[PDB]
Amino acid sequence: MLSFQYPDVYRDETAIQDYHGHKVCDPYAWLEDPDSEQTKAFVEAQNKITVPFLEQCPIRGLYKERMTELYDYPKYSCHFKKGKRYFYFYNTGLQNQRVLYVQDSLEGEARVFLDPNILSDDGTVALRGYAFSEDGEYFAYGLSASGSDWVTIKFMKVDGAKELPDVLERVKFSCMAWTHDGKGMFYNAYPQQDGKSDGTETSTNLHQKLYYHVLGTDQSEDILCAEFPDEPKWMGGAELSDDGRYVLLSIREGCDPVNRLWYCDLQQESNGITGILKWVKLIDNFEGEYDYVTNEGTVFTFKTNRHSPNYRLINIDFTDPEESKWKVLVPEHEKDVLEWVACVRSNFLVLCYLHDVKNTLQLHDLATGALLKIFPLEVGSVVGYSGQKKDTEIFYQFTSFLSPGIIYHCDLTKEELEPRVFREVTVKGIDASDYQTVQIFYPSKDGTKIPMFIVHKKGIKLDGSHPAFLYGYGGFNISITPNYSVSRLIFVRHMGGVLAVANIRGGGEYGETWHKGGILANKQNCFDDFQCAAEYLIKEGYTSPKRLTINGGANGGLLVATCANQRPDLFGCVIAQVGVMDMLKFHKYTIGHAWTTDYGCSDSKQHFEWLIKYSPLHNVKLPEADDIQYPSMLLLTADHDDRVVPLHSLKFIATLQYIVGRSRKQNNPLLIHVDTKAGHGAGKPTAKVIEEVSDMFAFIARCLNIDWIP
Amino acid sequence: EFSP
Repeated sequence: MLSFQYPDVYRDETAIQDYHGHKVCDPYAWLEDPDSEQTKAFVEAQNKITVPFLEQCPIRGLYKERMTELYDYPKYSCHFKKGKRYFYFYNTGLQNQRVLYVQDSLEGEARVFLDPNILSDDGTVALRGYAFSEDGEYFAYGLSASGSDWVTIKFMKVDGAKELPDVLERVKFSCMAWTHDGKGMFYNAYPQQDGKSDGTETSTNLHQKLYYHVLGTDQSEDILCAEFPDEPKWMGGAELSDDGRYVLLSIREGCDPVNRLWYCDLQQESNGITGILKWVKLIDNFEGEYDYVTNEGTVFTFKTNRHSPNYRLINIDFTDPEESKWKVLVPEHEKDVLEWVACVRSNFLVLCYLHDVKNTLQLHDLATGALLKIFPLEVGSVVGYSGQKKDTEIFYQFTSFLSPGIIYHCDLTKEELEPRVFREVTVKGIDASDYQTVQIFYPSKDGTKIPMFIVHKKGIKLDGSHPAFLYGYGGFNISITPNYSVSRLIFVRHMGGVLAVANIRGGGEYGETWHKGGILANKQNCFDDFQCAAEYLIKEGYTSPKRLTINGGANGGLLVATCANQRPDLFGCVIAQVGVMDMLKFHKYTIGHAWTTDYGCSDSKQHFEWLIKYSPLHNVKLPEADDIQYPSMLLLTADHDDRVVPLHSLKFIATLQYIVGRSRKQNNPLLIHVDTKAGHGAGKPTAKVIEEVSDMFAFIARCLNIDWIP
Repeated sequence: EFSP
């Protein structure tokens, strides 16, 4: 079945580094250079064997035709009001990018306001971030090219959608916040650097600053408002309070949910914004999260996890700011995570909880924190919402495994609230009633109970005969909640698959303690939880090891790669997208220094000893047992992935092919695909998304010999 | 967001 030869890849046997006394060889270190002829030649050599492997089977074209048919459904965001006008995003089904529309009212005709599809021939220029002026009359928007995290911020006057001269460069991980006087906007930029800044470089990003751009001026005139030259990893994002009076500055360092909170009372600036602001350092440590909700005069409401791993709402009065004086507006729940909170219609709060990995949505009184209204949802996720302090209505969008969006609307000026379906879409093609979603909790190695969702056709026999696609992430306090994926439903319907999503530790499903039980010294908990989910699916007869595929992206690509190394007997197929594979060196490149809050950093001997045991690059090993080989493996990455630089996947595949691929017992393929004009995933055009899932499922179908079910 |  393997009609190709792995390319010959030079090993630099002199690349030896001492970590705390332990010598580590890195013979493919030269792949760290994205611009060398050698690296480009390796990528071309790998794509040359991967592409014909994936395309050779007719199943890919059947999958792509079906994905193109079933993904072609209208997709909408919530409506949102800005000034006198409503806006929403909309895709007729297959456009590369969704289009921003504007209307003068809800019953009014809609016009195209911003169509990113016209900015490139191939849909690889995407909107990334935007901010309307407080009165809704002006509009700032970030554009990214080829999926790079780099952004150019541009500006428009809303009435007539008139392009303005203002352009801001060197923007990345940036806030966008206009002052309420309409004069100009806060944003973040990084200093000049040598070499490229287009997403193909690996250069570390440090010394991010906060600037204020005055509309109608050149970027060279912008005001430096905050900088941390003795703390190069600090990132300070600005936002205005709802009354326009205070700039709040959230300073982060790494990815934990914590921040400093400094404020500037703009009434106390003698001369407007002319230099470094008069910051009051309200919270001047990284012990807790303080996420601004609203304020009334000097009484600020924040969502926090300060001594509340499931999060709660507190009121901090700037004129009586000592911690013993804070008021607890909505106390922490014993188990449910308060995920986010919005203030709407002056004195309402909308609170979204996660209860056993499903959202609930509640309305509360701002003054007392009392529950006023439950917004009833089916089982799934709230994935979009609109409703700010000045608005008198909300919209929110619900999704699940089996249903594409429902958008709800509620007019909050009414004495008796009636939330109503505002928009619902139906995918013709899949009968949702043919499938079920179950949630179960399975004991991990240490006995901890882990949630997992399983989606399958009703009536199946649990005789172990079904291919399965098990997904995990496990990290960064990210919760993996139900979402509609027509790509995965094609696997169910047309490949007879079972889908599974394991809510392993490292995620935020059960708050900061869930997150803590899968980071740093406990990172191996994520892997053990994920391997246990696989053994549960096998033991319960959903699938068998040879029919089981696992998949994860980024930190989830680290998850599945490490699982391939640790339990190659457990999986038939592994797809790792944009994975972090070199755990010893991740912190050196672009923004990777920020991940040491989850992983640790190999500069410390203690952290090094955790990382070396699971780092995918350093744990490739031929299974000892004569009858065990590695699963079939496919790594997917792209040449502008400046979030997780692609050298991770390049070095990993070189190593798989050399150590495992060369052996006689290995007959499962070990392949990489590197895409062009794309990056970590955000803003990827629909045409590339379709190509990507087509590759994944053709790899699966070919590797497991799965028949298409028309 | 700048998580992996």
